[PDB]
Amino acid sequence: MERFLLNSTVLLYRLSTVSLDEVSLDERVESSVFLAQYEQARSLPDHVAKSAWSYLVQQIKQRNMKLGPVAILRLIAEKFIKNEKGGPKIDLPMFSEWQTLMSRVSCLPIIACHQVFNPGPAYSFRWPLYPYHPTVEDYITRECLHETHQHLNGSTSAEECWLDALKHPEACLRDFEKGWASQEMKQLCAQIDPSLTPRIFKDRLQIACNIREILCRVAQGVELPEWIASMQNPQQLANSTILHNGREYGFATVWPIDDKYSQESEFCWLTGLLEKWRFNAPEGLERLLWIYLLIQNQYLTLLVQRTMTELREETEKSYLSRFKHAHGAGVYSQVRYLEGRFAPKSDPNKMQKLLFSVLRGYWEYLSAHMSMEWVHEKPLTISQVLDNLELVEPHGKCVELALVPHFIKRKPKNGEAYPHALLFKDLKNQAAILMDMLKSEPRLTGWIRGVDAAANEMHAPPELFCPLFRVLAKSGIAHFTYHVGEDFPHLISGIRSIDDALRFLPLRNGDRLGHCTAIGITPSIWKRSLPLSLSMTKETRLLDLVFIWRELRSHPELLRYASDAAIEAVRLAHKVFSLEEEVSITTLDQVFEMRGLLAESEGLSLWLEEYERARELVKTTGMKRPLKLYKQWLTSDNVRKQRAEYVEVALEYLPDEAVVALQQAVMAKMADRNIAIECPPTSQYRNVSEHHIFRWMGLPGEAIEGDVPMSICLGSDDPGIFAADLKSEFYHLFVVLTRKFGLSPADALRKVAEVNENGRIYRFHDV
Amino acid sequence: MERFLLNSTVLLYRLSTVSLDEVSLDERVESSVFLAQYEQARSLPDHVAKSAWSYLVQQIKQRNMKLGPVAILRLIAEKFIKNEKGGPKIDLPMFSEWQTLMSRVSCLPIIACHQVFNPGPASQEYSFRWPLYPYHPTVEDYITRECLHETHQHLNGSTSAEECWLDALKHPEACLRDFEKGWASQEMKQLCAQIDPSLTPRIFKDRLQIACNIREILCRVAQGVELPEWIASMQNPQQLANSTILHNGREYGFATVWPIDDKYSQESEFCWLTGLLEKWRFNAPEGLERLLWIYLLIQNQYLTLLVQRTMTELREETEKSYLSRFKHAHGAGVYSQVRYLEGRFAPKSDPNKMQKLLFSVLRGYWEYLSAHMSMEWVHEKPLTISQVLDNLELVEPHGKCVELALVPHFIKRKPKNGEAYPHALLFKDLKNQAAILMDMLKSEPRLTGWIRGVDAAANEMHAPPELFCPLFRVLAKSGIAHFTYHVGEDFPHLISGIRSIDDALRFLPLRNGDRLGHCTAIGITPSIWKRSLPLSLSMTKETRLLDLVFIWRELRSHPELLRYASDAAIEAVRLAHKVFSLEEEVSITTLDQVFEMRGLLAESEGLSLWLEEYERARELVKTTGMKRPLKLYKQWLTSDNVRKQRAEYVEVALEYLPDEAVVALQQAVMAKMADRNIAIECPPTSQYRNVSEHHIFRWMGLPGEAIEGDVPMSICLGSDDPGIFAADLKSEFYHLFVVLTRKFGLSPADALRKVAEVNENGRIYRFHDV
Ligand SMILES: [Zn+2]
Ligand SMILES: [Zn+2]
Repeated sequence: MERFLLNSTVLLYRLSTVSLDEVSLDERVESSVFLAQYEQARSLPDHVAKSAWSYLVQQIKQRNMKLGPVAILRLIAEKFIKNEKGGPKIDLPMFSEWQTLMSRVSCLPIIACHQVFNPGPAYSFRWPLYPYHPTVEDYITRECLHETHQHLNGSTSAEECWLDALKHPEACLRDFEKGWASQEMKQLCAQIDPSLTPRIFKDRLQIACNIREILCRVAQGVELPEWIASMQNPQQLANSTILHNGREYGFATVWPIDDKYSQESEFCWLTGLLEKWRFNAPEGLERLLWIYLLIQNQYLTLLVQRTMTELREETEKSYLSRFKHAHGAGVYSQVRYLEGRFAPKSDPNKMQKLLFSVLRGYWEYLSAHMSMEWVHEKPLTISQVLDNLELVEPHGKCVELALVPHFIKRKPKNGEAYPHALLFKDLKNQAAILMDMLKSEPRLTGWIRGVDAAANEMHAPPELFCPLFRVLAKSGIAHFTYHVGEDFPHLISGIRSIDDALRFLPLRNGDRLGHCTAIGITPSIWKRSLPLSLSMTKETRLLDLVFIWRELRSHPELLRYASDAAIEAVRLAHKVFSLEEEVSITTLDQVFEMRGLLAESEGLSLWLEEYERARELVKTTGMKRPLKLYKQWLTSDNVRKQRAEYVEVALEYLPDEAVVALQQAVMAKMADRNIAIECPPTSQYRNVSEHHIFRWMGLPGEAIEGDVPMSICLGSDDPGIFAADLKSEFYHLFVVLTRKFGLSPADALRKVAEVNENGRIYRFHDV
Repeated sequence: MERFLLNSTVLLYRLSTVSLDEVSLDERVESSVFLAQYEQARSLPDHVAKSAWSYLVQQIKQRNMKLGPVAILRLIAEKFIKNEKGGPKIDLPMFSEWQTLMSRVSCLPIIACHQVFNPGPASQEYSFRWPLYPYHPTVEDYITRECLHETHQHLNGSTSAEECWLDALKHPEACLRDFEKGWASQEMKQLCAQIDPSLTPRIFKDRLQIACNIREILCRVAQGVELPEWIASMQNPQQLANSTILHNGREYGFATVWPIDDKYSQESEFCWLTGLLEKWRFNAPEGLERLLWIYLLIQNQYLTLLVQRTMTELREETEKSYLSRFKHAHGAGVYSQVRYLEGRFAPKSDPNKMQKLLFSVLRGYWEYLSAHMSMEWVHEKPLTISQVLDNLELVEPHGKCVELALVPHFIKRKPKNGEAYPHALLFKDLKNQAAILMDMLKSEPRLTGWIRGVDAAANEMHAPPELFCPLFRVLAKSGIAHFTYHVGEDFPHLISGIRSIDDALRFLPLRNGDRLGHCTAIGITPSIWKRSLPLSLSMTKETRLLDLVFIWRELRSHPELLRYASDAAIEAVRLAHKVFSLEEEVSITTLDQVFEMRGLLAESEGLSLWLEEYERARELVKTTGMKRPLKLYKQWLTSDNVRKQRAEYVEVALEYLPDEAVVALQQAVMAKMADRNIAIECPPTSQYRNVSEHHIFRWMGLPGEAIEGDVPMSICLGSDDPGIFAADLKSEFYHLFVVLTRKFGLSPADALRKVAEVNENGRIYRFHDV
């Protein structure tokens, strides 16, 4: 119940609107807590919450504390954090609950409270907090961890974004406004905080900054400036100055550290504040701290559930911190092979800019861990940085960087020559910039290893990126990645998407796909709160039917489903194409195997190959009707409208057995082509023990009879947590395996280590 | 996605605040739909909702309809309702979804839309009937042959929540009075905030008035009467919050003439809605369609609030609500669908009010019987309970009509801040109510043939079963056969619920053939009981100590659970050490002795018909060896320190006992229940995603749901669904049949056998006079 006192819209609104001298707010903190719990965790049976709150008040009163941030943080810290061996650590039995808490609350206040009220032996702040197990620590020391999936909030944890926003409040406000005009965002803001708006966003950021300044004053114990008396209502802090009597006083003060917005500075200030408030605290200032914590947690929730603030990460600072953080606190790095994913810029200048920043941050990180003749002691250009980096040997002391540009897929627009024409364009320009960079500096092929296409699945199919990936392969880009199976209108649709990626993308031996959740999630736990009928687009429906037919043709036990899929596919094609003649499932298959062709090749230097790739097709005398049908599929306005049309499909359209058969067919294809799956920990899972990673790892009770191993790799990407790490996810998997599956530490370590080593085996780094 | 357009706080607020001539509200209906879906069904993965809404707009546009109540109702009706055999029915494959929908939307508009846009043969004059059932010849034949038996009907009075809407419209100021007197209560403020944040009594009143005014206006257009002139002044739905509209200087009332004498009846509502939809068959004015939308939204919001929850109930103290109850329990045929009906009512603390309620119930029953049999009735117009009983003595149990068995409640309330012993004032109020009941039974001995049972319902945690034992014993002697007591419904822990059921068994005077209640604690599995629960649950120290003692008692003899028994004993001794502030040593044996005396009346000897249990403690105080248990129990009852420690809270791990141990405790309680031949009334009800996970199937012994060491327990049926509008015993019977046939693969015959066994348990364990 402690999380609802640190993350609550109702509590924030109430505390920020009433005066600072109101006193006696217990009734209201309690009511707001129940509202927050109903809004967030609805399934609590309405009396467990009452009892938990009663126990919380009982603990506070017995320990002679007041309901407030200090007491809540103390309780959380005593319950989760200790001291063991080196620095604070989390209980092994409590790590899962700690992760769930981290999805709502920031860890820095809790660690400050632990350092104040239960310090270890007579610490530099480090996030996140890990558990301790000698087997896991020895394995990490010996083999190190390998990162293959880091693309969530840029590549930094959401917790430094709070301080970045406080540093650039007007950049953050600019981004929020430019994106609040977007519907997606209005809906998200309403779902988190109904009455948010950009104006209260700005006011909350300013209130947080002013509260931070005031509480820094009391943390240092400096004289409580006089204008504090005029401060009566927290809304007064929404502004850059306070008016006491005629005068306008600023909230700024002096800070010890040069960077006052750094997490070290935040930790120092919080530790000092809690040390001064060890025994008690003023009610008003404690409420100010409460409001600051609530604002921070609300901002982090909004951020995790989501260009410019990202542009501000285009210096050799965010990347240097990234590499220093991937490296542990020891001499030898915790992370050996790091894949760094960045959005490619449409401006050659901005692209050169981003890449110079990344490479120079990496070089500085290396210079802080090895001493050598660096040629250019102060590199200024990518060429100089590469001259520096050529001297670095893969000894294994530090991280080894492999850069992977993204490709963001956007939804098709109202009017274009063919679907995703403008998107394919923008991708073309980005790829052109990348290829010109690789040309003008061939050595950049040793650091740019891979083109990943992330973003929403439904916005662009895999077949759209095939020409781009082929051209990049020739421009010198080894290894390809493509997000598949993450979000799908239907499980069959996701499995079909993975199969299309396999049979259309130029994935070679050792390449990695992505999440591939559609072939890991079971049909049993995929339809748990879903409506009995799901609506999809006609194009996806037809492609799914064709895929079902293709995969269940040879299955003696599923021939009925294959035949029904064929019949439905022919029918749906009959309207989608407005065909008068008869089209068989065979010719439908022929039509849909040509999706990998470039649209503007021959049916609508390095690009020449796939400009003429269609000529072979148009040469084959028997490929008439597939060709004309595909041209209708691409250009015909009627066919495009019918493609965007929607149709309903039953949830049990195919039985669990048939869905598992399709999943296992895709599994077999993946194993045959030796394609790995980067699986980070992520809606339908109540508990982490239901995650499909365990099915893939082959745990008894989770693996299905006809499953095939698939070379799972690890990735540090948790959509809804603050301050996550590769070590954190490794420890989470270890804890789940040891406690929920009963595996011994050695067996659990073997299972997690196999995935981790898959990261190294299927790394994109230059050998 | 159609439910979010008929039940949505955001949509209601938006539609009721913007002007009636705004036009083009699709963007906003869509946004509000997504907000409503996030608030209600959060687990939809944020794109299934987008796609469903896109398909909905596609259907509306293709069928040339406008986004509005008419289109939504038409879609729902085509999707769920048909015509088969007699009247409209629901698909067998669609009945589960229809029930889930009924938890949010009222069925009357949908049935009106079905009757308008897809009527059955024009030979069966359709009279509106709720609820809509599926059709299966096996189930219908079974119902015709054996009839259905009701053993649990105490939820919203005893009527469906859907007639309460019209009752509120009939008595808006009674409903407003109740809402205000109860909005001062915290429980209620929290509930109102959780349903509609900015509800307040004032907007409650305004919404009721808006609904009434919209009903009047739409009745005018349903009859097609001249659209009175003041409609032009009506520009903003908030104008309808008031009893009159001001056009130019004048104040015009919204009332009009209605065909039927009772304009607030469900027949009148159905007629008006059918006429309105017939007139709007092809199109509708945007403003009036929005008024209908607002009316539907207000009705659904009110029903949601009502189902999730004295005076409006007092207004059910005439021989009308009970007559309708009996007519509804009786089907539309000559022979009643329901054979043995148990009627549960709250006993009044005023002898006048109690006589009043009972005369109303008995006279309603007599009128219902008079409408189905012709006989010499002695008093053609009974005025007193004696005359009604003279009438009813002539009725033979032929089986044509319902047979009534009345069961007074006993509402348990939380203990108050200061009293002699816990629940002293509650035990008092129960004492006065029981005294009134006994004086009634005296002054009319024939009332023992109609008052058969004293049930104690209400919240479990507010009063333990041991508090009602003296009351039940005294009532048993006053002539009250059969006893009932709600147990296992809500518990801080599963062990606590199982312990509560065991305490009810070993303390209440439950004889052979008695029924307990829900008893969910011994039906819900430990696997699906901890699914969204925190790893630590906090309880009171008294419950913790009693649970530890119960664990020890039940796992003493279990060779595989001796470790858990020993740990429970040790923890019990420890917790007793502070709770009692004891300096000496107290063993688990003497703790058991202390806690077996909870059935004693507090004010017997340690603090006419009551004489027996006033002296029941004398035997205890006579036993020379019962010293330390007695003094310890006296400390437990009176000591302020012990009472504060009892109210204290302590945390218990969710996996304090393994699933195996919890199942062992459940099966021990099962064996006790089977040995004492105590039945369980199980109505359909938080941790179940789908109905197939309900514990009724475990009790019925379905493969995959029953556990190895389970014991059959004589489950009876009850029509009590906490979160549905317009539910029935037939509806629940059909729901069980559908689940058994579709989700468990059982043939119609096997499913009918399984449901029929529970239904027949209702008759076997009936409280009716033989
Ligand atoms: Zn990803
Ligand atoms: Zn009940």
